[PDB]
Amino acid sequence: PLLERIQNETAIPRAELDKALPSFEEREILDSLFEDVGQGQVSLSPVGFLIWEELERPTALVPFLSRRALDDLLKMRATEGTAPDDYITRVARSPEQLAIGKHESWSKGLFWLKRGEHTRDRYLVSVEGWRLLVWRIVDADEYDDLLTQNRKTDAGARVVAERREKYAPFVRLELYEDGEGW
Amino acid sequence: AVYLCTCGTAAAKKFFGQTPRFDAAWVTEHGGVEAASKVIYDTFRTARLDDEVALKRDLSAEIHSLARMGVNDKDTVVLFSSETADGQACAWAVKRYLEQARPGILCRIEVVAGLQVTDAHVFRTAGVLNFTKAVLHEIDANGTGQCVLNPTGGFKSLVPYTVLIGMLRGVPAKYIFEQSSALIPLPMMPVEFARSRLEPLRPLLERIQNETAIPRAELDKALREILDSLFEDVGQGQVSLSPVGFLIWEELERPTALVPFLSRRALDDLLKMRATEGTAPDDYITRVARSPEQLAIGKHESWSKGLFWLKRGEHTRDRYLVSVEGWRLLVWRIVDADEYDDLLTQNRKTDAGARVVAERREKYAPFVRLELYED
Amino acid sequence: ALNLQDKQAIVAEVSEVAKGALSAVVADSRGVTVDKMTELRKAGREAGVYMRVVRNTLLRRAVEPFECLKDAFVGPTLIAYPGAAARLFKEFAKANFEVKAAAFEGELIPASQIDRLATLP
Amino acid sequence: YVKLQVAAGMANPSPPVGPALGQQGVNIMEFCKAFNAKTDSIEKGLPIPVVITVYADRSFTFVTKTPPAAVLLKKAAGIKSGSGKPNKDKVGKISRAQLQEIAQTKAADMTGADIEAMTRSIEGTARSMGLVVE
Amino acid sequence: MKVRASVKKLCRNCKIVKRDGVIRVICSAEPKHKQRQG
RNA sequence: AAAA
RNA sequence: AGCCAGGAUGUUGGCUUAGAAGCAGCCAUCAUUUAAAGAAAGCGUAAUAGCUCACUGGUCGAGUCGGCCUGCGCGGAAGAU
Ligand SMILES: [Mg+2]
Ligand SMILES: [Zn+2]
Repeated sequence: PLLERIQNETAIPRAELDKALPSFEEREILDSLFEDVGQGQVSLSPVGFLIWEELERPTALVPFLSRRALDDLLKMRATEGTAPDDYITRVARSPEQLAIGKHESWSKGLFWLKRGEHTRDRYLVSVEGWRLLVWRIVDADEYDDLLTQNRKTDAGARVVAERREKYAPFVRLELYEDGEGW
Repeated sequence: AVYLCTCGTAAAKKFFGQTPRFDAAWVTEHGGVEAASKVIYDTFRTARLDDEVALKRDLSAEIHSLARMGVNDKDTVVLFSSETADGQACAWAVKRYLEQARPGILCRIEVVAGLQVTDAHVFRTAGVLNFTKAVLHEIDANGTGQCVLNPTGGFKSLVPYTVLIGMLRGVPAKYIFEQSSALIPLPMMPVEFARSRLEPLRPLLERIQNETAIPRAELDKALREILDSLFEDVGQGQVSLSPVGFLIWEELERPTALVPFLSRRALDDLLKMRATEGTAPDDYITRVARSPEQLAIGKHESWSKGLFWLKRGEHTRDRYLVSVEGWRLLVWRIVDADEYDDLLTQNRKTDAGARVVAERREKYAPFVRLELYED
Repeated sequence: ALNLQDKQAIVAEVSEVAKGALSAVVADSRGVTVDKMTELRKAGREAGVYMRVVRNTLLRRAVEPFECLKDAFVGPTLIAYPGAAARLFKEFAKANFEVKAAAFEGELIPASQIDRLATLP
Repeated sequence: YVKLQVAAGMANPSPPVGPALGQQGVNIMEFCKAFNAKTDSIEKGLPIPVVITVYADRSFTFVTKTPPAAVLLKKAAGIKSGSGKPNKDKVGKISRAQLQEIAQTKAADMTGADIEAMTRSIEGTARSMGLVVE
Repeated sequence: MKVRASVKKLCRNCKIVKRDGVIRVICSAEPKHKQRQG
């Protein structure tokens, strides 16, 4: 979490970093990677940028799931398998793919992604900072209804109204299902 | 301090271009390793340690680097001389000069068996392995916080396996070119052994760790030529761990940090406790996960299948049901006292951990990593 | 520091000890650390040898059958309160500190002639 | 000329003792083996204080002492750590015999002339750590 | 040297001296403590 | 010590 | 006032901390041998170490210490023919 922040946001406070490494030995070993940037902050030293740009794939946006999306994704696993997981990561990786998917835009910065004709799934996502927040994941039938509601009244404002009661907090799209450990 | 100086035959530089070149024959003809040491020691017996010009022209690489690292009276220097005769002759020459210029010093020579560079199969199999044992012996007999690897003398092929030791254990390495005048503490990129590649071998080493020997063919059948160096043939049809293997076994045994995960039942339960207890549980689990000492302290009653309870402390509104897989700290349930009591009430009669893992796929999995963007 | 009452208390107590004692030895204790004095304190209690350090002005007030011993008080002063005290001082002083005078039979004993009390059974 | 409180037999070349002797020059593994061989008889898990005496020839001798009173008081009360705020938070209870038991062993390292004086030092030690006497 | 209207002893080693009708402070241990009234 |  | 010497033991008080050992922070601040020696006033150390003060014993042989009220002065105080 800290390195991804440092890669996108230039620097982080040291106090946040100190909390991440409780053991004294850990800080002693990893002292070379970080570098003080001023104003009580640290940043990746050029040694660190080499290691991080080696053990982590490039990205443009880090996906996140709301609670309602998480249930939506789990229930769809019986039909689409792992396809929703791959399409979300691919969209978050390449802004070119994200620009293609936008089909209908709601209010307050929410827009719908459809992977194309002949498919069933559809996603309701929005972009905050560098995080790709995912609000809902619906099928072909429900998607028409959600367009009908927004057709009459504002539906984007309705969803953002229920933000702290149904959707947040957003977990990160890292799962673990099989029994295996590296 | 202790200086683990690799020794190279730059001491006998004065015999450069003269008709019998300084080779193992030349040491042999003049009488032998001890006899040849005096001849070599004569050529630079006079030069000082504070004189810059003699450091860069009239002394070996070990003497120049040691004088630059600041060798004092209260010191201990080790010379990993080569197996070849010309290597050992210079070793007995450097020691005499070092014990002369800095009286009260303790220099001892290790003869790394089979460190010759005229044969490949030996060097790959007995050279680096023996050199890996000798260095790893001295570091473990003087603590990582006091050894300074000195990979300037010797062949250019030992240097990879001196610095790599320094990176893994932690000791630094200091190098200095002949014409330069600045000690260079070489960068130490944090490295370790690939856990993913080495994980399948864990049961294999388990046999050796217990019965101390395994027949060779069964080892070969069980298991990619890099893994071969991990194993040394004892010689009676069995195989035991090579010195590299002991590093790997300890690496695969040392506790590490852990990243928490939450089952779908924990995430439903954490949130309803957040409103009443702030964000205390979020920090505690992360604090415990990233600290092995904290984790081992808090193990309450231990259940079957590797489950064990944790609790914030006396008179708290949460107790966790966690277990470990790989580098992940799986969290199964997060319950208050009354639910906690009834579970232990039930577990008195029959087994408990079996019933939880039985419904892993239907109820708990998938485990989602603990990163939250509440806003 | 010390008021008249506290000094009066000192004078009486050392006078009472000097009254009920048998022999006295006066020694120098300048330049000896506390730890070596701690050893003497344990040694003095084991052999029943009272030991104290007092002001020479306070000492001379209280000490008046030790008047022949009230003749050399100039410099640091230590006092101890038969036999085996001069024996203890001689061993420590040789191995470490010096002796000045000794008292016995209401008579002075010179520093060189304390061999008598250091040898008596 | 260093004073340490190394463990009963866990005399590792580890940083707790390792770098300390290095500045003098004595062999680290030599002292570790020598210390353990005589402290095997000591009860398990005790920071027995040892005073090291190093010479110019890079030789050394050492003398071991009785375990610290705070350690003895911690095990007597059955605890592991003392009071965070001694004389404010109370974290144990020991009888006067337990004071006598600790005083007697530490009498080899005490300075009082009587068991009562040695105990009072231990009594003062107990108050300073929050361990009340019961 | 500090030139102030109010001159004071900054530590234990400061000394107050009057020289030719001027109150001065001289410190044997700290040159930063030297001040002169003016 | 830029093929010890 | 100056000059000589001592300035210790439980103990590295407990908590915290990788280290916290008088001297980063918190709590307590007892006890012993004491002529006297703070669970330490200052410096120092990565932490130890080391230095000094408080305190006391010697040498010296007449005064000495800080507050209060009050008279007169001192600095603060640089300008243009
Ligand atoms: Mg005026
Ligand atoms: Zn000053």
